[PDB]
Formats: sequence, structure tokens, C-alpha cells
Amino acid sequence: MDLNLQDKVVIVTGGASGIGGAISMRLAEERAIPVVFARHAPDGAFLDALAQRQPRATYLPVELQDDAQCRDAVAQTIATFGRLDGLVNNAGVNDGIGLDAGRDAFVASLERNLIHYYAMAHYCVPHLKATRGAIVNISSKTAVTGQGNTSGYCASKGAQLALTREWAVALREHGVRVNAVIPAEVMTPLYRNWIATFEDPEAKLAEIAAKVPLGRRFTTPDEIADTAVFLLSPRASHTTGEWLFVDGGYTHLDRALV
Amino acid sequence: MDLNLQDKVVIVTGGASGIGGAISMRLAEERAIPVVFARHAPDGAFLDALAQRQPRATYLPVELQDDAQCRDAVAQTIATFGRLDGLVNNAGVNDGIGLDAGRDAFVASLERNLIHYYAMAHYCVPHLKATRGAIVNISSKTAVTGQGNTSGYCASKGAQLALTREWAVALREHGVRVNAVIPAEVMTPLYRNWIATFEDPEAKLAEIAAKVPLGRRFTTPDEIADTAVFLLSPRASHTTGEWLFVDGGYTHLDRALV
Amino acid sequence: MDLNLQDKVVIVTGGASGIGGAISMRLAEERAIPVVFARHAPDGAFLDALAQRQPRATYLPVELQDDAQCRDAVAQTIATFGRLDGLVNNAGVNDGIGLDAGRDAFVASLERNLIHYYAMAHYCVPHLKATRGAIVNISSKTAVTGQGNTSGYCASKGAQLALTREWAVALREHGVRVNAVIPAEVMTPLYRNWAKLAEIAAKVPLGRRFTTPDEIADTAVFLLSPRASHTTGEWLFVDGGYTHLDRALV
Amino acid sequence: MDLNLQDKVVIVTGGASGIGGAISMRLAEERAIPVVFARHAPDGAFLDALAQRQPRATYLPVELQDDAQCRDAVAQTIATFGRLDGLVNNAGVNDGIGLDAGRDAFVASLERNLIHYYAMAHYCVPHLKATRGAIVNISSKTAVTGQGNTSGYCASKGAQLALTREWAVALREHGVRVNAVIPAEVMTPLYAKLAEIAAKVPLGRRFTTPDEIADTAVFLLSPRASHTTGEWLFVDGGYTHLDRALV
Ligand SMILES: [Ca+2]
Ligand SMILES: [Ca+2]
Ligand SMILES: [Ca+2]
Ligand SMILES: [Cl-]
Ligand SMILES: [Cl-]
Ligand SMILES: [Cl-]
Ligand SMILES: [Cl-]
Ligand SMILES: [Cl-]
Ligand SMILES: [Cl-]
Repeated sequence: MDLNLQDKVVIVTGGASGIGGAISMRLAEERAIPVVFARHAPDGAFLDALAQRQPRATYLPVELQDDAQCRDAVAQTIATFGRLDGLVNNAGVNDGIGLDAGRDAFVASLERNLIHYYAMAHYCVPHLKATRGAIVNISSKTAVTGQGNTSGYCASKGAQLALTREWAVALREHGVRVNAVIPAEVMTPLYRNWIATFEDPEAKLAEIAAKVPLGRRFTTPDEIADTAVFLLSPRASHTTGEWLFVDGGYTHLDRALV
Repeated sequence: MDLNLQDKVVIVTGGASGIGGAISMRLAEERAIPVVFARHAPDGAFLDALAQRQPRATYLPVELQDDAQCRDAVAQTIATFGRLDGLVNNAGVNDGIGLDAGRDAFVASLERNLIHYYAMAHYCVPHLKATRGAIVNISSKTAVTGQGNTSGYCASKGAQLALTREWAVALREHGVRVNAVIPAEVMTPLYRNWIATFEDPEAKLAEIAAKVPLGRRFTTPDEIADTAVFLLSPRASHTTGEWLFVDGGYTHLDRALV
Repeated sequence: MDLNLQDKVVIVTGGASGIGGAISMRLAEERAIPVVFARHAPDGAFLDALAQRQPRATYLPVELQDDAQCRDAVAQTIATFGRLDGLVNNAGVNDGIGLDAGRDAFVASLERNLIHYYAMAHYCVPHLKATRGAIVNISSKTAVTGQGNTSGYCASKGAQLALTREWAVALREHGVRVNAVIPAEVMTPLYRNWAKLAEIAAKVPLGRRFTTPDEIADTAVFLLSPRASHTTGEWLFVDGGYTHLDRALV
Repeated sequence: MDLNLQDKVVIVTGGASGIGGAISMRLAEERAIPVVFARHAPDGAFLDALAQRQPRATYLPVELQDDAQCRDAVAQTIATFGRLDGLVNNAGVNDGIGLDAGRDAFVASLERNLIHYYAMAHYCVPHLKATRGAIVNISSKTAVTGQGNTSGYCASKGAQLALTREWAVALREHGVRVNAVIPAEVMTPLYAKLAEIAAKVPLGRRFTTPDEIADTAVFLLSPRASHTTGEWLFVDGGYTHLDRALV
């Protein structure tokens, strides 16, 4: 299936590892031009692989919580390419800020998660209009299921779903589609590192995986990326405002199944 | 139907007008004790009518965006009554902060809407546990439908739905239920005043009302209040994490109907 | 909270035990007049308690799968009371008809679960229009969660949610509201017919216990009342968090 | 994007026109082998175009309301191809059976719309297990929005959404994914009253195309959707979920 993404310029936030890295790599494979915005430099191996598929792919160091850096990085991207065709809002962290944590911790969580999705759309949308481009917001099942000690991240991820509907309405006349992908349990190096802090990492991984209905396994970053890149493409030309769950049945299938 | 809310102490934010006022009044009618947190003093007729139903009902002047004022007003409420049985998070404003407004405007919208729902829950929850009390979060259809030039409000209202699920999970063992009510178009004095700024206020009102499937009319504050107060009561003793739409069919019925 | 249901005539299908029984009992407590349509006679204790609350409460023996019996029982209800103010579609059975069962078994499940919700609405709607009455359809979380080995029941319960939206649209200009309640795990005779219990109870997030028929009834009766006067087309989940809260919680 | 559907055998019910036809054609383009089950023979122009893309694609005349024809047509497909990799349940008709119509008309609507989705799954699932294949159920926005005067179709379409969740659960351990696509307004043979309706579609004020429905359906059949199961994908230009008040 030709996604018609050749030479389309797409910014991917947190685009050098995990879900974001898989999205950047998939974009390169579809002959698009991914532009990675991330705090820390990508691995050499990642950059080598990306450049091999798409020599024009770029990486810009960006602290997304710094509004001026978002502004300037988008400006640099437009200066380089003259156009923007997509934005994937993906950077985030489940920072475990519960009800008990208080205002400052809650607001800091909104800065880490929610506020830069808005900032990035704010700076990208004026350019997406010209190309009838697209936005994909990566959210989390926690936006609708809860988790229990993560008010900051939950609030952020839910606001991202709401903003997906809002921006779809706002941009309908410009032909700019806005959709979300909702993962549940996705195996990434960061998740693997977190699991490694447990007494028995293999048992902890198995305990989490056991609850995923389809195959009792984690979703892969590639699985998230395939749906996200489909949504960026005109193959999804009448899909806007939607929340696509790519989660092995985690959110919607009977909790009682084993 | 006996709601068993007699002598139960319930804080209602923005509780002296519109939806909040109707919730306070219904609470008083059920012989609960509403405690109004609002920036401005309620009008005299409101206070008289409230006291007539419930002499112990109180008002505290509170700027909800000031964390210390939330903290101190909750403390004052505990000092006066010795207990807390419910929290209704209701204060908000649709401030029309679009994609083009930028960071400072978007964050200010979060402060006006989202952040004080968290602050109030943060300060109230430790007390609600002792009484196996309840929370109701008043949201907005815009959280799921979008509207188009109100990113700040939409994000806030969607985060409030997500937090409803989150807090329901967090507090399940303590028997504290958390639910949301989602209005669409509700006629209030403030809405009436906004409409009065148009060239032809009556035609504008008609334009909006024509789109509400059930009766082609606005929902009333009392209609919102009756579902909200039901949700505060042990009549809703196995309802938690839910979003109840009270909207005349606005959100879910075929857009094509006249 | 006054529900203003006094003297309102409400048919409750399967209304003499479990969820249906609690709905009838709650209606009687609110001084409404429940009219139980069910295949088998209610037990004496149920009738004693029901009549103590509402002496005019009635039971009519009805095989809901017989269209003629539905028609005639609605007519009999109108002959006795002169009006109809509510319909609660509730009768059903999780009959475990899976993918391997075949057409005939699947269709039989639709007859046992779905088709009489339509038939009852068909015969009741003209009377409900006259009183600007209300419908509540009792569905099941299985409509949205699935379960396994129960295609017939799941299809039926999902169709009932769809019909709730459809009838809400169809009847909006007549002021007849139509809503659904979605239970998950509720202790009833149907349930015991369907250890495994303790295992299932542990999976209900709120209190690790089954929902009570009384809890389902309180929401169902609220939805019949003018306290829900701008609620139509809605699906109210009364399930202790079963459907919507994180599957991983203990 | 390689969908890895090459030589995969997929039955498409009502697969010779409208949405079904577009799904069959897209499958052929992706080098899958669509097998059209439909009441009437497709037109020669369609068959020519289908053969140009996939010479192995076939059509079988099937009255889906006849359980035996379903059984025998599935058997013939397995005899011919040796495998089944996908089922697309799509055949149906909005037959306008309302509250006033009565039992017989309502049940006839269920036969026309709902019952053959079950029948086809019943006969296809053993073969789908063998290939770790997939099912896509095409539903309708009416399942969640209502419409008026169409209880039969609405009930059927809602049951199909429920069955998507049910079969996803039932078949999880066998690696068989089950998903649904929910169109709203799509210009087809089954489909000023028109200008009125198109104006209400938020994205572009125009109907969704069969090609758009097909692109999502075929993606869902493919291993690119390897951890998607039980889901309802709305492909509707924002019809179901965006603010009703927008112009
Ligand atoms: Ca397209
Ligand atoms: Ca109770
Ligand atoms: Ca895959
Ligand atoms: Cl205020
Ligand atoms: Cl503050
Ligand atoms: Cl019965
Ligand atoms: Cl099964
Ligand atoms: Cl056909
Ligand atoms: Cl009708």
C-alpha cells in the first residue's frame, strides 16, 4: 500500500527511541523525511540506520518544555525544507504524580506531557495548513482507564485525546487531519530499564504481559508506528478526530479473561 | 427517593450561580449542607433561599487559582463541620483560547479550569476517605466533541474526564466514588449575558437551541444538578469512574436530525 | 428527592426476580405501579412485599417470545389501568451460544434476548407517546466487553444499546426518553444458574464485590423519572468500575 | 508499506459493489486473493478490473440469508484455495424497519443484516484459526448515533459491533484478530436531500468514498495491525464524534 508520504516532512517529538524512534524509522522507510526533536542526541546506530534509509532526515536537540526552543526548532525545519507535512506529538513520561503530590508536582507533570503537545501544534499548524498535512498525538490507555497514582500523566494524556477532537474541528476546512493513537503496554528500552529495577525482572515482565488479551505479550513500537504512519497518510483521508487503540485488547476486552 | 445526604457536608466550587448554584440548592433541598467556594459573594436572594432550606449552609470567598486559599478554605470547612462528605468541582470558564494563542494563554486556561479541580481533590480526598464520601467533576461536551477555538478549555475539560477515571481507581479501596457529569448547552445568566452581545440575541439563542435533539431547547441547571446530586449519594453506590451525559442527546444522537 | 412517579404505570419484563424484581420493588416504593410481565409466577414473598408498598401492583403471565402474548398483555394493562407511563425491558438469559453453535441456536438466543425488547417497544410506544412516558433497556457489559462463548447474548445486548440510541432519536419529538442501564456482575438467580464466584468478585474494582440488584434498580428508576428529563439515548454503566477501569488493578 | 497480504485468501460478502467492491479491488491491488460472495454476479467491467489486478480472484453466487449456501460457498473456497486468511462481513441494507413495523419485519431485517455475519464467522473461523487470519465487520454509524425509522438495521449494526468485541475475546488465543469499520455517509448503489446530507460531514462537507473505507478495512486485515483486535474504527469524516453544531 503506497502511503503517498514520499518527501513529506514530518516532525516527531521524542523521535529517537521507543515509539517515537519506530515512527521516525517507519517514516524513513516510506520515503518520508522525519525530523527528530529530542532532548538527548539519538544513538549513533539509530542515526546511521535512519540516514541509510533517508539521507535528508534530520535531528534537532530540543528541550520541548522550553517554548522558545520549540519555536526556533520549527523555524529551522521550515528554513531547511520550506514545508511541513506532519507532526507526531510523542514525547512524554509517566512520572507517577498522585493525588497526594500537590500543585507544583501536578503542574510540572503537565509541562512534561501536555503543554508541549499544544506548543508544538501551535507552532506547526500554520505550516501544516499549506500542505493539508496531518497531526498524530500519541496518548496512553491511562487517559481512559486510569492507573491509580499518576494524576499528572493521566490528566495530560486525557487532555491530548480531547485536543485531538478540538484540533480536528478547528482545522477541518484546511484539510488538516488530527488523530490519536492509544497504546497500552509497549516494550521499549526505558520500560525494560524500569522493569530491571524489580527483584525479578523476568517475572515482573510476565506479570504485566499476562494481562494483555491478544497473545499475553507487550505491543511493539513497530505496531504503534504502523498505525501512526497510516494515520499521517492520505490513505486515512477521511479519518479525523479519532482515537485508535493499538493495545492487544487491553482497554476494551473483558477484564475477567485470562 | 431518599438520597441519604442529610447533614452531609459538600463543597461546591463556583457553587452560587448557574450549574453550581443549582447543585447547592438541590443539596440544601435534600438536607445536605452545601459549602460554596467562589470568588465573589453570592447574591442576597440566593443566600436567603439557601438558608431557608439549610440554615447551616455556608459560603467562603475563595480564589480557586490560589492554592493556599483552597488549602485554607478546606481547613476552615473541616474546623466548622468536623467532616467532609463530598466535593463538587464545577468552577470554570470557556475562555476561547485557540491554537493560535500560544503558551501563556493556554496555561492560564489550565489554571482557570483544570488545575483547581486537582487542587481541590488534593485537599479534600484525605477527609473524604474517613466518611467514604464522593466527588463529582462537572465537565463539558467539548471534552469529547471539540468546539474549534478553545484548546485551553477543551484540554481542561478532557483532563477532568481522565482524572475522574484515575481518582476512581486511586480511591476504590477507600470506598470514595468519583464521577463526572457532562453538560452540553445549559442556559445560565452568564450565557444569557454573552448572547446579549450579539446583534440579534434571540436569533442566536434559537440557532444554538435548534441543535439540541430533545426538545430543541437548552438543558436547565436543575437538570444537571439532579444527576450530580444523585451521583453524590449512596443511591449510586456502585457507580464510580463514570461520565454521565446530561445533554438532551447533543453528544450521541445523529448530527443529521432536525 | 421526589421522583414524581406516583401512580405511574410501568411494565417491567422479567420483573419478578433479580434485577427486574428490584426494579419493580423500587417502583412500588416510589408509589409507581409496576406491572410484571414474566413467564413464571413471582414467589409469595415477593408479592407480599410488592403489594405492601403498592397494593395496585400486578403480575401478568407472559411468554415474551410469543408476539401475540406481548400484544395482549399490553392491551390488558391498558384495560386495567387506562394508561402506560413506562417500559423496562429486562428479561434475558446468558445462554452461552458461541461461534460453534450455528444459525438455529444463534437465532434462538436472539428470540430469548433481543426480539422481545423490540416487540414490547412496538406495542408500548403508542401508549407511551400519550403520557410522554419513558423506556429503560437493561443491557449487559458483555455488549461492549465481550465474554467468549456467548455470541447470541452479546449480539442481543449490543443490539439493545443501539436500539436505545435509535428509539431516543425516533421518539424525541414525542417527549419519550429512552435510556439503558449496563450492569456487569450482579448476584441473581440467573447468575447462580450461569469459587468461580470468588474469582469473579475479586475482579470488580469497587469493593471487590458484586453489584446488587438494588443498585441497578436505583439508577433504572432515576432514569424513568423526570429528574432525568434531559437524559435520552444514554447508556449508564452501574458496574463498580468493571467496564472502564484499568484491567490490571487488584 | 508492504501489508504482507500477498496470496492471502479473503472472502468479501457483498463484495462486488459499493464498499464491498472497493475492498475486493484493494485486496487485489495488494496481491491478496479476494473471493466475492454476493447474490448477483458482478458486472463485467468490475470482473475485468479485478482480474487485471489478481487473475486468481473469484466470485461465487451466494444468497447469504441461506445458511446452506454460506456453508457450501465456504467449503468451495477451501476446496479451491486450500486456505482462508480473511473474512470481510459487509453485505447489508438499510431497510427502514421502524418501531411501527412489527415483529416479522424486524426479524427479516435481522436476517438481511445481522444473522449472516454470524453464519459466515461460524463457517469461516475454523479455517481462520489454521492461518491465524482476521475478520473485519463493516458496520454503520447508525449503530451508535441512531437515525429514526430503522430499528432493524440499527439493531443489526449494533449487534455487529458487540460481536466484534465478542469474537476478539473468543479467538485471542488462536491469533485471529477481529475488528470493525464504521462508515457514516458513503456514496454507493445502496445509497439535494443529498446536498443537505453532504453538508453535514465535517471533513470537507463531502461523502466518504468506498476507497477510504477499503483502505482502513484492508489495513485491519493485514499484519500491520498485528496488535489491534476488538476495535471499532470510525472512517466517517468526523460525522460521529465531532461537534454537531459545526458548519
Ligand atoms: Ca485517500
Ligand atoms: Ca446503595
Ligand atoms: Ca505487525
Ligand atoms: Cl469562582
Ligand atoms: Cl497557587
Ligand atoms: Cl420472563
Ligand atoms: Cl465462541
Ligand atoms: Cl449480497
Ligand atoms: Cl421508528
